[PDB]
Amino acid sequence: LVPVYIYSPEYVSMCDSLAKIPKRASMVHSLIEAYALHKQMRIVKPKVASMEEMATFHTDAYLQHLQKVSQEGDDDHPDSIEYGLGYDCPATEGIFDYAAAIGGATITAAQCLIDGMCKVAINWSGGWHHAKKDEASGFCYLNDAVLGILRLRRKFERILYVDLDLHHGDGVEDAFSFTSKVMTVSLHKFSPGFFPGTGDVSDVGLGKGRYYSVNVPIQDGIQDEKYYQICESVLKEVYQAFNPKAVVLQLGADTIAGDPMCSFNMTPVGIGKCLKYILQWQLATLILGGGGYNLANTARCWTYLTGVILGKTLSSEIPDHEFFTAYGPDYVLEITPSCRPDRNEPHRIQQILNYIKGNLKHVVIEG
Ligand SMILES: CC1(C)CN(C2CCCC2)C(=O)N1c1ccccc1/C=C/C(=O)NO
Ligand SMILES: [K+]
Ligand SMILES: [K+]
Ligand SMILES: [Zn+2]
Repeated sequence: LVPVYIYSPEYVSMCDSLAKIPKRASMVHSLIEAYALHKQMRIVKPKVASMEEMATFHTDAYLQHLQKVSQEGDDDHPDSIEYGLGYDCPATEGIFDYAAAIGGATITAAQCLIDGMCKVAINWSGGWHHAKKDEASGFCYLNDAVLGILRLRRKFERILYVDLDLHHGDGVEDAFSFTSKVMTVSLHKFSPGFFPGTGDVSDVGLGKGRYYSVNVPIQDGIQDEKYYQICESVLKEVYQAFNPKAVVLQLGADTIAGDPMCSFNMTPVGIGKCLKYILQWQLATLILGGGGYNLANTARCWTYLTGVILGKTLSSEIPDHEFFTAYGPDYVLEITPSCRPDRNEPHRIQQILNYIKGNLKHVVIEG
């Protein structure tokens, strides 16, 4: 009945010292607390993932290296480039403990869902969708989403992964590209040179998992109304075809107006509609964060979305709390779209939606 909120103060402090999103975890929790939403959720301390648990996806070689690099530094390991630790992923001290923590939180959340403790479980500090079995990528050192999905698989036969981060959820897709037991759906920017380069609509999966990857390439400047049309259209077709028994949902807020990535023009309202549409399915649902590099906007978003999970309307005025000054100059929860044009031509969108419709026919007709 009541949603699980994965949290400890240690877990947040550990996530706070992540490069490129400093003190983001704190800000997010701090604003959730300040709207008193934790009062209406079951707060669960996350476990730390054991090596065995992390080795369910990642290779022993990779985890071992990650561990070494974490204690010392980068300077006596030029082996690091082989395991994806470059400028994109710094080989900084402590990172193995951060990984194990994050992977633990997501595993814990999936465990809560197996046990019947809740229908919804939340870990906003997760969503590291780019990490590969033996390679870090795009500031993701460990694919917590994949670990959660593998945990959920103990109870739930088919699982749906939905990735609303700006970036293509490539790590997660890759991990399940050859299976039909997990369906991956990603909406993302797809443009020459834009990371990670993958996820065109023709990306459908391989072998037994052909048609059990979905990818919606979207261009700059999309806003709430159009994104939800696209999202609801695709998710309708997926629910019918795939009939999932559980859901993992990545809600990276780097789509939000005023993000440094400066690509989509979304507000949390729009993402909320997509969230609502998944929640009405009444399935076991694991909620994850991800990207989001305007930190205040990222906290506004994920707080607002916690609201929608609980069914509460939050007040426009931002409550006073530790980080009040970051919400300047207007000190409200709502985010205003930028005045940039929507580069998504409606013909090209209709071709994309139909192509996907057709791909999902093959899921039904080959059942
Ligand atoms: C290192 C960060 C993650 C931070 N960052 C900020 C800093 C300045 C403004 C953009 C990036 O562009 N990064 C990236 C660098 C290389 C590859 C990928 C990403 C983004 C990944 C992502 O969004 N996943 O959902
Ligand atoms: K995505
Ligand atoms: K798949
Ligand atoms: Zn992203």
